[PDB]
Amino acid sequence: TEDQRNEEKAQREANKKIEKQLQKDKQVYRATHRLLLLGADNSGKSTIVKQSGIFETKFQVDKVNFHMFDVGGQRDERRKWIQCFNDVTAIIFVVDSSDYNRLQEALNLFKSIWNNRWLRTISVILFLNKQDLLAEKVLAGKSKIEDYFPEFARYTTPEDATPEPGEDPRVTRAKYFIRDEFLRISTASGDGRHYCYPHFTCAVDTENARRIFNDCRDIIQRMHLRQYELL
Amino acid sequence: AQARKLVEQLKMEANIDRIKVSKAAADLMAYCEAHAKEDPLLTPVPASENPF
Amino acid sequence: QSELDQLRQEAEQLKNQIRDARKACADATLSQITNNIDPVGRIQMRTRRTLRGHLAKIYAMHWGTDSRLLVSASQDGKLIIWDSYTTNKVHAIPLRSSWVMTCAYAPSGNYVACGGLDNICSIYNLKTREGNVRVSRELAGHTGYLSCCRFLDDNQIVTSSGDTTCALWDIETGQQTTTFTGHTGDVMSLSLAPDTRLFVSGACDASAKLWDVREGMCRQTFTGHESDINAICFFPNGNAFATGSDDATCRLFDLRADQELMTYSHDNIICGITSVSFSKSGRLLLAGYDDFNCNVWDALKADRAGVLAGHDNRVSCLGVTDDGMAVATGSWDSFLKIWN
Amino acid sequence: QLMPLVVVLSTICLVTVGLNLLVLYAVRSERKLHTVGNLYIVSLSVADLIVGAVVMPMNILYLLMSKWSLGRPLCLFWLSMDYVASTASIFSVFILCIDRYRSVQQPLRYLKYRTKTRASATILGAWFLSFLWVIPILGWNHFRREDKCETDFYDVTWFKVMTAIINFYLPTLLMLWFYAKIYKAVRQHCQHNRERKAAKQLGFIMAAFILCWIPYFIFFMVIAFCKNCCNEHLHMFTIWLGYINSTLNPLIYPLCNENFKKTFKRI
Amino acid sequence: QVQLQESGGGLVQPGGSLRLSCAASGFTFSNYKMNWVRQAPGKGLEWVSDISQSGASISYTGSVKGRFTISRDNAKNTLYLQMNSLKPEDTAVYYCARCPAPFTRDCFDVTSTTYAYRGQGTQVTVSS
Ligand SMILES: NCCc1c[nH]cn1
Repeated sequence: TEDQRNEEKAQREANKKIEKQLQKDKQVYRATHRLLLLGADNSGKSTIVKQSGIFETKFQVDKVNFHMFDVGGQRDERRKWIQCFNDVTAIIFVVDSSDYNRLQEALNLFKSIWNNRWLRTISVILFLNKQDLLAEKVLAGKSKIEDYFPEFARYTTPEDATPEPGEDPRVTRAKYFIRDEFLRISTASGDGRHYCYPHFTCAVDTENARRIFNDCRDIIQRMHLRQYELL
Repeated sequence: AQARKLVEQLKMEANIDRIKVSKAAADLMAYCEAHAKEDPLLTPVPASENPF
Repeated sequence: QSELDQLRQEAEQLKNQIRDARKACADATLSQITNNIDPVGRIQMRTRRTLRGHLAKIYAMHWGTDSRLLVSASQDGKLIIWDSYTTNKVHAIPLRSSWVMTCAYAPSGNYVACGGLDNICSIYNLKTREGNVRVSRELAGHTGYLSCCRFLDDNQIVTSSGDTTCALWDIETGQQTTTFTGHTGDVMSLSLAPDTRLFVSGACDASAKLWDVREGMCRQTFTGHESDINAICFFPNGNAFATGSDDATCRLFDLRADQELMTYSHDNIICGITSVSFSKSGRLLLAGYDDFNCNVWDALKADRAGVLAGHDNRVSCLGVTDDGMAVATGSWDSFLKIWN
Repeated sequence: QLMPLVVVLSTICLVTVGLNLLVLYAVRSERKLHTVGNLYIVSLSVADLIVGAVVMPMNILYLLMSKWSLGRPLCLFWLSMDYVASTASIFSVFILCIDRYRSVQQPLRYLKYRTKTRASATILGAWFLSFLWVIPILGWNHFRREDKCETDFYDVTWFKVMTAIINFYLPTLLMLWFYAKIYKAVRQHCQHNRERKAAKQLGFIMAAFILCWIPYFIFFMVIAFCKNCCNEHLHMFTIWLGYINSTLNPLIYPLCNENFKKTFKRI
Repeated sequence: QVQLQESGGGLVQPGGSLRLSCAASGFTFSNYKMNWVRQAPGKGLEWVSDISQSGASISYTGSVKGRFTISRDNAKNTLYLQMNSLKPEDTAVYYCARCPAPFTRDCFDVTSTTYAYRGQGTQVTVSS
C-alpha cells in the first residue's frame, strides 16, 4: 500500500536523522574523560577543585576536556550507586594525610574500591592533600604515628625518595610511610590492569590539573598498547 | 518511639488472614494450565503468526 | 531503658506468633503438588533483533503496552525509543544528567520517565504538539538516587529511591501525594499489581514489602533472601511475585499464603540476579544474571529449561511484552536483544 | 622445470587472494571490526588483493610463455597495476604505522582527531600518491624488445634513485624511528620479559617489510646505474619477493587483533 | 531472616580480657567475610577487624593490633573476638557485621550509620 510505503519511509528517514546525531555525540563522548572524585569530610577534596544528587566540574588541560563528578547527595552506603562508574578514566581519591585517626578508614575505602568486581579495571589517582599540616604535626612531636600505625617505628625512608629541598628528614619518613600504606594495597592484587598514581599535595598546590593530565596520558597509553597487543 | 512504631506496624501485619499453601499452590497451577494455550514463549507459534 | 526492652520483647514475642501462624498453614510444598504435571520441555529462543545505538552501558528498558515499542536508558545520557519490529529508532532524548538508572513507559504511551543519581524523576511528553520531546515535569522530592519508577496513569507515578522510601507523585502538581516508609536499606525495584491497587517493593535489606497505594501503609512484609534484592516482578494473576538477590537465587512468594513457595537456585550459579520477569501464563520465570547470560526457569517445578546467551557484559534489564510474544534483554555491552 | 614453478606461484597467488578476501569479508560481516584502526587494514587488504588477482597471474603467464604474448596494451596495463598496487601496499603500511605511533605517543590529543573521516582522507591520499605511478609508465616518451614487458625508464639513474628513496627508503627510516619510539614507550611502561611481546611484534613487522622490499629497490638502483648489465632471473626473484610481501601482509596486521582472530575462527 | 546476635560482656578492669561471640542465622555463614566494628561513646563507628570466608585472611586495626584476635567456626555459624589487655580507650559498643554479598573481598558500607547486615551490639566497658 502506498500509505504503508510512505509510513516506512518516514521511519527510515527518522532513524537516519538520529544516527547522524549519535555519531556526533560519540566523537565528543570518547574525547572526554570522566573522573570520579571521592574523599571524606576532612580530605579537602573541595580545594582540589580549582575550576543535588551529584556535582559536576569541567576543566581543560592542553585542550583536552576532563569531567569530574563529586557525589554528595547520597547517604553513607555506596555499594549500589558506585557501580555507575565502571567506565570512568580514573578515580581521584583524596585523603587528608595529617589525620592519623581517620587514616585507616581511608585505607579501608581504598581497599574496597580496588577489589571491586565492577571497579577491578579502573586506576586511581591518589592525592595526599594536606602536607603543610602534616609537616607541622610531625615537627611539633606531640602526636606520634606509631600510636595508630605500630609498624612506623620500623619504617625507613625509601632510597628513591625525593624530599623537597629544605624539609626536615623526619617529615620525609612520615610522608612516604603514609604513601606506602596505599601502595601496598594497590600492588597486592592489581594484576597489571590498573595502577595507583600517588601525589603529595597542599592547598596552595597550583599544579594539580597537570598531574591528572599526565596520569591520564599513562592510563590511555597503556590501554592502546594493550589493544595493539604490545603489552 | 521507634520501637513503638515497629511493634504497632508488626501488630497490623499479624492480623491478616492466611490460607493453606496447598490451596495457594493449586491456584497457581490452575492459572498456568488455563492460560497455557495463550503463551507464545511456552508453546512456540508458527512463523506465519510470529511478528519477529 | 526498661520501656525499650519491654517493647523489644513484645515485638520479638509478636514476631514469634507470626512465624507460628505462618508455619501452621503449611500443608505441602508447591514442588510436591506439581509432581503430576508434565515437564515444560526445553525452551530454545533465538535472537530475532539486535538494537545497537547506545554509546555506554544500558541500565533499564521498558516495553510499551502495544508489545512493539520499548524505551531504554544508557549511562551516556541518552534515552532511545525503538520500534522492535523494524529495528528503527523513533526518538533519542538527551538527558541533563548522564547517570540515569531507571526508565518507564506510560501505559498510554504518551509519556516516558527516567531518573538516576540526580535524585529526580524527569517526565517527557513524547506526543508533543510540535512533535519534539521535552521535559514535562521534574519531581525533586527524593534525597537519594532514583532506582525505579512505574507510571500508574498519565498523572500518577510511583517511584523508589536510595533514600529507603517509595513515593507516589502527582505530576500535575509535582508533589508527593503519598510517601511509603519502612524499608531500612535502599529500595531497588518496584512492581505494580495488574489491578494497580497495590505494589511490591524490594530493598537492600533482604526484605520485600507489599504497599497499599490508596492507604499508604505496609500491608505485608516478606523476609527471604540473604542479601540485597535487585529485581521484583508480579505473577500474572497478581496473587504472587518473584524476587532476585545478590545471593544467586530467585524466590517465589504468595500474598495469600504469606509464605515463600519456591526457590530457583543451582549450585553452578554464584552470581547475583539483576532482573526478573514472568511469562504471560506465569509458567516461565526469566532472570538476568551477572554472568552475562539469562536463564529460563520452570515456575512450577523449579527446573531450569532454557538459557539465553549472546551478551558480552552483565545483563542489566529484562522484560517480556504485554502480549507475551517476545522478551527484551539489555546489557552493559550497550545492546538490546529481542528473543522469541 | 617451468611446471613446478607455475604450480608454486599459482598456489601462492590463490593463497593471497583467499586470505585477502577472507579479511575483507570478516571486516564487512562482524560489525565489531568497524573501527578507525581497521580501515587501514582494509586498504592494505584491497592492495594485496589487487596484487594477487591481476599482477601475479599475468606474471606467471609471462614466465610460462618466456615472453609477453598479450601485447603492448596489456603490457602497460599490467605494469601500471603492479606499480600502483605495490606502492599502495607500502603506503598503507606506512599510514598504519603513523596511526599507531600517534595513538601511543599522543593518547589524549589523538582521541580528538581519530575520526573515520580523517582515516578515509589519509587512505585516499595514500592511494592517490600510489596512482601517480601511472603518469610515467604511460607518458615517459612524451615527457625495446617486443617479447618483453618493461617500463621506458628502467635505466634512468636520477629518476630511479628518486623513486627508490621516495617510495621505499624514506618510509622505511620513518617507520624505524616511529616504531623505536613506540618500543621506548613500551619499555618505559614495562619498567613500571615484558618487552618480549612488543619487541617480537615490531621486529617481525620491520623484518618482513625490509627483507621483502630492500632487495627489489637495491636491484632497482643497481640496474639504473649499470644500464642493463644485470640478469632477468634476479629481477623476477626480487619482484616475487615483493609479491610475497603482499601475500604475507594479511598474516601480520589483522591476526594481531583478538576480534579479527575470533571472526576468522567463527567463519 | 538475616539476624546477628552478639553476646559479649560488661565491666572489666584495665588489663583484663573479654571474649565476644556472634551467633548468626538466616544465611550461609561460610560464604561471607565477617567484620567486627565498634562505636566509641561520643564518636562514630569504626572498623576493628575482619575474618575471611575460610579464616586464612585476618586483618586488625592499628590501635588494637596484637591484643585482639578474630576467629570463626563455620560449622556452628559463630564469630569470635578475643580481647586481651583492655585499655580505657577500648570502652565502646561492639557490633558483629556481615559483608553485603557472598564470595566477595570488598565490603562496602559496613561502617555506615544504618546497615542492614549488622547486629544490635554489645557494650564493653573498662574502668577502675
Ligand atoms: N614491486 C612492484 C614494482 C614497483 C613498485 N614501486 C616501484 N616499483
